Amino acid sequence: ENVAELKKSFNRHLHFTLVKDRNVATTRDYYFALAHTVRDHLVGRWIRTQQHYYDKCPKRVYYLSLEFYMGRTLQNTMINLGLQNACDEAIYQLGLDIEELEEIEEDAGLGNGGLGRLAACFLDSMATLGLAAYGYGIRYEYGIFNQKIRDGWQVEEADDWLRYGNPWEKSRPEFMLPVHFYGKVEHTNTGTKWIDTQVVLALPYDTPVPGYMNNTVNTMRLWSARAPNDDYIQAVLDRNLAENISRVLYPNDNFFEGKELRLKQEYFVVAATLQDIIRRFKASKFVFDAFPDQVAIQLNDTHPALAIPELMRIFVDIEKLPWSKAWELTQKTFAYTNHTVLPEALERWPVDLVEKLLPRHLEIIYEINQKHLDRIVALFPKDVDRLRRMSLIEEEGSKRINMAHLCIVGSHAVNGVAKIHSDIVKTKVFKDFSELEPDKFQNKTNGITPRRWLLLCNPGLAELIAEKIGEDYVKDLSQLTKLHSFLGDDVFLRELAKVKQENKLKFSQFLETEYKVKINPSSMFDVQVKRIHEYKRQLLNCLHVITMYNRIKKDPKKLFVPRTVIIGGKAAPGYHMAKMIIKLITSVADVVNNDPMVGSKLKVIFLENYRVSLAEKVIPATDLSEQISTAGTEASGTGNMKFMLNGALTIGTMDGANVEMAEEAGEENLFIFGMRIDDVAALDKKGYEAKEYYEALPELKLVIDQIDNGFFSPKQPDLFKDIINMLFYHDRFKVFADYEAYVKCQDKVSQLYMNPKAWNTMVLKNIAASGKFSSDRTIKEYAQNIWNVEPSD
Amino acid sequence: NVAELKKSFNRHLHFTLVKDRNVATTRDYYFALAHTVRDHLVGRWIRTQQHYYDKCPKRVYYLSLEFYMGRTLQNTMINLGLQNACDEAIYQLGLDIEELEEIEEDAGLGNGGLGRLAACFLDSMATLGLAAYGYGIRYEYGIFNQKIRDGWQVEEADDWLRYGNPWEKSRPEFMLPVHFYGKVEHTNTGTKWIDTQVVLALPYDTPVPGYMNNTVNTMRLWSARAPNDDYIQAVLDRNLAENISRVLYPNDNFFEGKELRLKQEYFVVAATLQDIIRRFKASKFVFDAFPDQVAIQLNDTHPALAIPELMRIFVDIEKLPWSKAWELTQKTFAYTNHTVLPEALERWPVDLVEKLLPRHLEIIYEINQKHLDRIVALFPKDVDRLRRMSLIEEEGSKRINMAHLCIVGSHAVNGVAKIHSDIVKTKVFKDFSELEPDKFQNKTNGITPRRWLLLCNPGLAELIAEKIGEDYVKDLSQLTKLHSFLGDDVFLRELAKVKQENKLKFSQFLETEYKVKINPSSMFDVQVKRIHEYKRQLLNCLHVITMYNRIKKDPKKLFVPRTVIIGGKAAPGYHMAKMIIKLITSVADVVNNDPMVGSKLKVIFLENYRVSLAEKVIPATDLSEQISTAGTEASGTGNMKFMLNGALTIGTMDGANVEMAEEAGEENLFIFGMRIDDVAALDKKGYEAKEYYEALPELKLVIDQIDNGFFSPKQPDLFKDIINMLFYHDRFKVFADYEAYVKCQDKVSQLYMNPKAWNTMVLKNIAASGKFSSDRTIKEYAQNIWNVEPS
Ligand SMILES: O=C(N[C@@H](Cc1ccccc1)C(=O)N1CC(C(=O)O)C1)c1cc2cc(Cl)ccc2[nH]1
Ligand SMILES: O=C(N[C@@H](Cc1ccccc1)C(=O)N1CC(C(=O)O)C1)c1cc2cc(Cl)ccc2[nH]1
Ligand SMILES: *Cc1c(COP(=O)(O)O)cnc(C)c1O
Ligand SMILES: *Cc1c(COP(=O)(O)O)cnc(C)c1O
Ligand SMILES: CC(=O)N[C@@H]1O[C@H](CO)[C@@H](O)[C@H](O)[C@H]1O
Ligand SMILES: CC(=O)N[C@@H]1O[C@H](CO)[C@@H](O)[C@H](O)[C@H]1O
Ligand SMILES: O=c1[nH]c(=O)c2[nH]c(=O)[nH]c2[nH]1
Ligand SMILES: O=c1[nH]c(=O)c2[nH]c(=O)[nH]c2[nH]1
Repeated sequence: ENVAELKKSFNRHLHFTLVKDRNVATTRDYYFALAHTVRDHLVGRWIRTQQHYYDKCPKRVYYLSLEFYMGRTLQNTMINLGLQNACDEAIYQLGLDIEELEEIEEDAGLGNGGLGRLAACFLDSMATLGLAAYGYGIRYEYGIFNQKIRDGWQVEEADDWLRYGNPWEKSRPEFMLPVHFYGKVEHTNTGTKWIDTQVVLALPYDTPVPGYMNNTVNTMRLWSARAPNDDYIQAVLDRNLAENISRVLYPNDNFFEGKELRLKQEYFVVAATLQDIIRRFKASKFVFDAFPDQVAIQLNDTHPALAIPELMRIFVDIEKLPWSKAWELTQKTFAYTNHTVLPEALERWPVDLVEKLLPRHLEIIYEINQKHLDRIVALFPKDVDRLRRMSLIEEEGSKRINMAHLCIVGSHAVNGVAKIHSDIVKTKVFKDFSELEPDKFQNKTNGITPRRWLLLCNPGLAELIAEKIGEDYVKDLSQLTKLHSFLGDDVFLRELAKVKQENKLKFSQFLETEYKVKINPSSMFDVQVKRIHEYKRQLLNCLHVITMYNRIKKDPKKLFVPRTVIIGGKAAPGYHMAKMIIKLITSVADVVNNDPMVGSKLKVIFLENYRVSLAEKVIPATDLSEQISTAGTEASGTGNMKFMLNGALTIGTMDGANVEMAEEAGEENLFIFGMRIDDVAALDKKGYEAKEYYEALPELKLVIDQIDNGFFSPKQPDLFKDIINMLFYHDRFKVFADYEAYVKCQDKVSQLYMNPKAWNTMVLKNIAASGKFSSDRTIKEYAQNIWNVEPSD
Repeated sequence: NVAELKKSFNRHLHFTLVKDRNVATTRDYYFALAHTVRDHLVGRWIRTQQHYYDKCPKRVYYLSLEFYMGRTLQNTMINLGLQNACDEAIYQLGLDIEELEEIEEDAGLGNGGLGRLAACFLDSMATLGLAAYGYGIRYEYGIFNQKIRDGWQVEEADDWLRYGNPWEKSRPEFMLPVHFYGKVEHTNTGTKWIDTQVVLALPYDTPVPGYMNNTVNTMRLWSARAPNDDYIQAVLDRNLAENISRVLYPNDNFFEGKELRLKQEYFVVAATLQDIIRRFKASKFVFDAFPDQVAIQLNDTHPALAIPELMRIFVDIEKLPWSKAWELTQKTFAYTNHTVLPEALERWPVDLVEKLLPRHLEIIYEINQKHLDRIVALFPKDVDRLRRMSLIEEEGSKRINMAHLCIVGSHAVNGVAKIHSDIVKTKVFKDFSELEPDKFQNKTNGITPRRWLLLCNPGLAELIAEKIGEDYVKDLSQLTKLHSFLGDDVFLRELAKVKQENKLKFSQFLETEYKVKINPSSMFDVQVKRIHEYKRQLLNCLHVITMYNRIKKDPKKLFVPRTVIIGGKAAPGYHMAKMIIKLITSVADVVNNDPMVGSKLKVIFLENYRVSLAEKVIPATDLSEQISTAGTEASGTGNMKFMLNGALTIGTMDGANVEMAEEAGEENLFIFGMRIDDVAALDKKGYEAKEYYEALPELKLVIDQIDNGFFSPKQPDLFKDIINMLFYHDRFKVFADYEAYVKCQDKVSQLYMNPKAWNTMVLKNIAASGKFSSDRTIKEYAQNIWNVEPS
């Protein structure tokens, strides 16, 4: 692992592994040679780590999720193994540029957004905390689509991420497992049998998860679907049908699409995972009574809800345990995390679909529900409507299964991902269940890993911090509070601002080479990157942008703090409003960026193909972080945390974790604005009439009229009709209701920005208070209050 | 040495497979050893390709839809001179070398002889140091794995890439786009093919090591990938473009005009020519010198589209004038004809080609117009000559005669054995050969002595080497030196011992798989090849039943016992072939369970015959059944394998059987039945199967038994379709050779009773098989068609 030896290993791989010499090698070949050179460093500790779990049998944690938004692996691995500086030197001596090799790697974009990225941060924190934890998901052949912008509109291109090979994954043939679908059920005198099923094989692929500087390397096991081997041509081609189960990730963020294929993916990952878990338990040097003391399975949202009735199926139908005992061990095994409260995102599978595909699971679900309601009928004999409300089944016409209800009764703990969120989940949405079981509902505020989101993406900052207070903060982020000691340290504030500046220059180079636009390197980088959603409101942001443009058009010489406004994110393919909003933004940017009067005063960029590796670039270069969801809509958020950690100030609503960010850093140190949760409720009751604000606010009217009259789309004056219509008559995210307070807030931001010392002092107060948001703290609370597992430091 | 090989093995097990000894699976050990051996290929492979770039010798491109490679581990260890050392390392590591080798999947990207010939050719060309490349398709599924259920063949997908193939190397930087459908636009800027669907071609290189010479050549196989410009359905529909290289069409000697198959043919052809042209432009070489640097061999008519594709490239893209382009095209291409069976002839319907490849149809018409215009000038009156020589067949359904396209587009056309080449030249393509005599040639097939001797039969190879040295491996003609042992009884017993060892080793195989108990004392009678009416395993079956009915009558007669093995795959849609298999499993059930017969005779249908199995059953064979109707087996190569391995041949004067007889002495082979002329006369006179049936009492019983349910009591008329074919539609004259065949078989048994005489004849066969080395075949191709030299 020294420089001379890394060059030798690199040359060795280029030769024997890539079959090339320095004359014919491609950049991809060099990336692969380096990837293998680094990968070899994981082996020893990966084998030892998994071997140690078997010998000492610590209770294991299984994080079951349909998503793992991993981003790239090369750099992350080098950093957690302490190999980056040496590799950087080696590659440089070989006459190459490691950063260029790094760009060849495809993101493992096996997720949509926060839910999937939370899982990824969790694996890093769990390996860093030394827990015997495993991530279980699906090895999608195609991840979240690559986004292109054509004529101002989003276009989707398949993310063929495995086309050239994934050196970071390991096929595990010996652990293949069969998964069953369809068929029929038989209640024989030897137990109930699920027969005449269609079989799809699940081949597992393991990816190492290195902890930060601790010799621990855990595993991420992703399952891939394969047709079993018992017109000939057509029969062989049809093998594709089974293989389509793990073909592509469903691209919806916070939205439920009840497609049968999605249901197939859900049972696929759940069946393979649990059978693999039980297999390992049975081989452990451990009857099943100890199962719950040896296994904890965390449900990442309701997507893997079928795991509950699958575990019961295994215990009852296979292991021959009596229902009562099976049920007991089941509840003690599962814990569920609720990640959302938007109606349209709720998973409610029609009973008929479940009956056809998973007949044995439907039966078990009905039983679960029966024992569920019988107990309620007991405690509350009269309340008939209570039974209707707590039922796992919704019989209102098209009968369907309420997966969240199934997760609640089958789990011993249910948690939200931010205080305000967990409160609403416990006291509103699931009141009937929490009153019945107080101690079941918990909170576990989200977090982000400071390796990827600090050390990796912003080395200049990580280094500056380390020089002031040491490196202990990497593994204990609450150590950042020591930074408070430097609030009056002028030289340190200058050093802090220089790091932001350099990040800004570096990213301005990315922008200019990727887009036409000329970037004012000194302007304020106002950023909003996240999935496109009406509730996240990049639309509100767009109104503010148009507002700023008009102010410039009117008073061209007024002292204006220059800005580069960046907005990026993917829209789900079938989400019409989301796609219209993107087109609006690109249209606005085209006018702004090409109007001679504004020039270098204001530049607008719709950041294309926002994904993990691109978040690592833009976040460190950000001055103002846009976290403006309508109060009550963002369960927690985590992008908000990344910006805080990287030196940006936040303009947002009192929503999700924005509330706890305010508590930690001091509310005066964030630009909070708009309606809070109570204001939204009150405005609801009264009835929200969008027209009022439009008529009542002149700057807003001009904006609205311009969008509506074709100012931003001359060739198609009515192009934005749907946006206008939704805004006046169907906006449940009250865009106009926060417009005023939002714009007033934005002006205060510009005011502060003119005061570099005041601005950087507040930045320091944010960075110094960001410690709570490390996923290491989130995982400690999960380990202690839910999984009952302990580290190894 | 051995210490370093063991060290690399442990290094690969650890870093490449992520395992230690107490957790490794047998498959990890195989992969670890494969990687250890593979590393030894790299230096020479890089050097060999670099050398071709540096000295720019003319390059040979063998374009085929099939490469029946089999397993690669052992073959690589042998050709690299590493087997003993690796055998030692694995032994010292406490592992079973044979167990690891059996883990490897056959790369079965071929149907039978056509695809195996390409593989043997790759090995010989690399061993002769020719700058040669193989170009084909990387099918996800090769020829299906065959199982027998209730006596019938059942097919399973050959998912050979499931666990990974260490022997292939993806070459991402050489991915190319291939076009389909679309339309032709005739502009003032020059005719363009527009609005096409695109499919990417990703090449994968597999190294081809020559035997002990530092040469490592390349076999480049193409895999179809969808390009990247309802969302979910759009992503799933990428499966459609990728279906082009999904599976090998399971037909041997049969034309199935499916569209997907036409797509595969254009795919390999389009990717291949573009890549070849790209390599020409990058070389240190206008195009005038293209044919002096490039030779492309068309393996049968399957890649015939390559002729109009090269023209399309030269003309539509490179803007060369038609005349110039056509001249270059003919000098580049050479066509190998592999069959004369009418059902095997590729004739694509014009409508299909126009829909999928409209610009190629226009080009084909043009080539045809210019072609017929020449014929009109040389024979003004001969109207029918134009009809017989046109690439187009206008009768009702217009279709393209791909064979004709290949002939007019090539400078050399060859068959694969004397008898066949003569038929192709003076009969099937008489109007063409008469116009250009020199164009048609012969190149008798061969098999590589590495895979088919040194590897599959180490015992025989060691015996031969002990007596005549090792020079024969690279110069098989040296086998004639074994004649010096014609009298030696010590050598003859040695020879018989080796055969015994193989029979014993293989017998152990047959019983762990089959219920039957083998008589080790018995003569191994083997017919392994694809199930075909023309190959006649049916005739063989008539003999087995004939033999059974003889034992039943005279249980006490002195009889040479036999283990009769017949094995082969039937094309899934080939009904007769499938009936024939059911007939054989049925007959075997009756014979194998009859108390009165017992160890006197046993029958086995060898399931899943394929390259790795062939390597086992061939060296254990005493009698090789090569009985196609005279004129139907263009050449055959299994005949040659058996000859090299110590088996005597019972066969017709067909394909290369004729030449085997010329080399070893007609009396040293058991030749029988009708010859090309006799079949010709019988056809003239008309064939009435009933006659031989009436005239031959042993035959009558055999048939009545089949037809009345003797071999299928549960379903008495099960073989009705077979009876109907033998009597009123048997164009391969099974009954007409029944009598001579049975008599011939009796003579085989006679000689078998005399061990010294039997092995004396084997020696004469092994000593005369030198001609059948693919190394001899390749040299002829090199000198007379491609105009290239070794190194
Ligand atoms: O596949 C080889 N190396 C591998 C190296 C590799 C492995 C994993 C990820 C990226 C690269 C290779 O090039 N790829 C695997 C990818 C795929 O599956 O498409 C691409 C290889 C080396 C080699 C050397 C010889 Cl001599 C013969 C065959 C060989 N294959
Ligand atoms: O895939 C790895 N090695 C390879 C080794 C290999 C390569 C080619 C054929 C067989 C085996 C592997 O196991 N396979 C490629 C096959 C496939 O395509 O499914 C199976 C590998 C090694 C490794 C080491 C670490 Cl630390 C992490 C991930 C890793 N993957
Ligand atoms: C962190 C992250 C998210 C979640 O961001 P929010 O602003 O909390 O919605 C989404 N996508 C990517 C690529 C991320 O890295
Ligand atoms: C050699 C070979 C053949 C060709 O056999 P013929 O008897 O010439 O048809 C067919 N299949 C396999 C697997 C072979 O090795
Ligand atoms: C269904 C879903 O994707 N929910 C998302 O989950 C992440 C992780 O908890 C939250 O931060 C975010 O606010 C929320 O929208
Ligand atoms: C079309 C086809 O598969 N033809 C086969 O080709 C091989 C290779 O030349 C011959 O040995 C054999 O007789 C013949 O049947
Ligand atoms: O197809 C959709 N995907 C979504 O993510 C979404 N969100 C929404 O409101 N509608 C839709 N539609
Ligand atoms: O599907 C078929 N494959 C063949 O190889 C063949 N041969 C034949 O005569 N008929 C058929 N059918």
